[PDB]
Amino acid sequence: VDSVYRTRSLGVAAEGIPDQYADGEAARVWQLYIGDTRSRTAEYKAWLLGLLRQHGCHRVLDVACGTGVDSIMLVEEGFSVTSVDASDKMLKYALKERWNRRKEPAFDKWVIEEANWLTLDKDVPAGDGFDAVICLGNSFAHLPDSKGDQSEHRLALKNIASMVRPGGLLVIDHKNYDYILSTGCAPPGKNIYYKSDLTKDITTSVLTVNNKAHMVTLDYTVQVPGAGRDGAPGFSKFRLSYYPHCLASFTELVQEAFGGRCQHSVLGDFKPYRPGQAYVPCYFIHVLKKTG
Amino acid sequence: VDSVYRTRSLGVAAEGIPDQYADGEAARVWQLYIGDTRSRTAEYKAWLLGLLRQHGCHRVLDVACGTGVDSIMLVEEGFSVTSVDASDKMLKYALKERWNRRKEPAFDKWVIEEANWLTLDKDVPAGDGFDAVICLGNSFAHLPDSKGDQSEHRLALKNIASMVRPGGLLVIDHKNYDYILSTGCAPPGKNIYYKSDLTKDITTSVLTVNNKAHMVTLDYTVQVPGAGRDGAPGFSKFRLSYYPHCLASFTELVQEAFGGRCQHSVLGDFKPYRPGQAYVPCYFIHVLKKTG
Repeated sequence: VDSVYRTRSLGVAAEGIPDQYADGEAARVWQLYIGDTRSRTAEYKAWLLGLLRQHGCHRVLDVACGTGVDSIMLVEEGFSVTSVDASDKMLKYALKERWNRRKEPAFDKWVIEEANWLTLDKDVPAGDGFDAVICLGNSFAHLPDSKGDQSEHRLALKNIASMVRPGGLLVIDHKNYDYILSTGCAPPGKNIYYKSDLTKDITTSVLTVNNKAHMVTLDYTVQVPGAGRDGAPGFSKFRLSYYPHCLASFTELVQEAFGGRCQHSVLGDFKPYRPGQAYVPCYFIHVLKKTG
Repeated sequence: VDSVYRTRSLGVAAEGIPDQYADGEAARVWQLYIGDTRSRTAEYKAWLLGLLRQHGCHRVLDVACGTGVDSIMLVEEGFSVTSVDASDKMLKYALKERWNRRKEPAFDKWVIEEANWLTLDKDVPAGDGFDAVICLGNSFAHLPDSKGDQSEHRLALKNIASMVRPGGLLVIDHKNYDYILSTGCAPPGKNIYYKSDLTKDITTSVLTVNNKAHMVTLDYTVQVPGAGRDGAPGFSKFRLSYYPHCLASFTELVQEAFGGRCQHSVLGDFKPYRPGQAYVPCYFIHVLKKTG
């Protein structure tokens, strides 16, 4: 036959040698990428803090921690936060931050942990619920639909919802895939959350299995500052995929997660959304309120 | 042609989803395996602590941190220690322990950083050197000879040595590859450090290139306690490779890293070594004292 011998198994680490793909060209630009979004937007900060304060939230759970840039702000703003994520490569940056400022009492009380949406109920002790559960940055769209039926989407949505205490809040969002799906393109640097100081080009690939949109793959071509010769920049790339969530479908899913027992409202970008409005938002934000 | 479309780039992470190979069957037995090595050996604790105290060492650098079991020992014993490693998947465990015990004065002062033997001098601020520099556990063997000439072994050995202040010590080991190379079989469960509680079989593969032993691959078949039916255990495997370092060759390599200006002495499983000796050591430990 034609066997294939491997030095070490995929997923195994060894002392003294960098992990498997921690050094590729793609991993390098990606790190530059995830660091280009920390400069929070004034609109964003004002909006989120106002919604939380207007509802008297103190206990909040960030279920899309990432590098922790959203949770750090809350921690600073005085909230009592527990941040979780399923990615270790991203958590690592958050853990680094908590250790550095471990001297500030608020950062000592910051709880960062590992968890999955699919098993959230068993990875995090809900207690009696969290005043507010957040999932911003279009992070829910990272979860693909392997089974064909959005069952996994529902299991995760149900798990996340269950972390909200009655009267509590769930602030979850998604990019406007209605526009991207009909347009076939995802505009670069439109983030309402963090002003990106990195230049990039985006190639959008949409995959339609039978007549159903199944995936939107984005190929980022990041211009890196001084990688060319005489100061000129270089250009490297990486790819990331998302599930194309449309407002109507999503609106249905998130409500079904609350058993219908909830108060739902969707924001345009940060301002109210009304169907047919002249304004085409880049992100749709759903703030739900566990009625029961 | 035949192009291949990937969901996301190799090395890139995404918020809500687990990293690339974090869940493979191999990464799950490997996790269990590295956890089965923490029960330090009284012989090991006694030998290492004595050698350190006897030489009046206080500032120690562990360049093969891993899960930090060697360093945790020193941190507890009162030493001033800084631990580095190039693996993020391993460091993750050391960082976790340091945080869980950050309330104990010693663990708060423990420095855990990322570094690579190849760039050691630029990743770690030597200052005026470390009293002792350790690289135990047969970890140097993890570094392969990619270029054919052991240039990378030499560059990593020179960068490490450079971290040893004059009058300082360097404690680095390697398995008896002489024995393994001749016997073609690496015995399982011969660890002089950390008795193991896990049962496992090992298939040894030696690759000789143009008559020069180039590498040793170990396929571990671990018996997992109760993954079978009625209490019955399961069997899973993973693989890890090493560079077969022979005593004579390594002895010349590690001395030249000090430019000859050193006091070399090799131990065989913590007790002195003399060729032809009836006792076949499982590990060869080299203790070098920086003379110049």
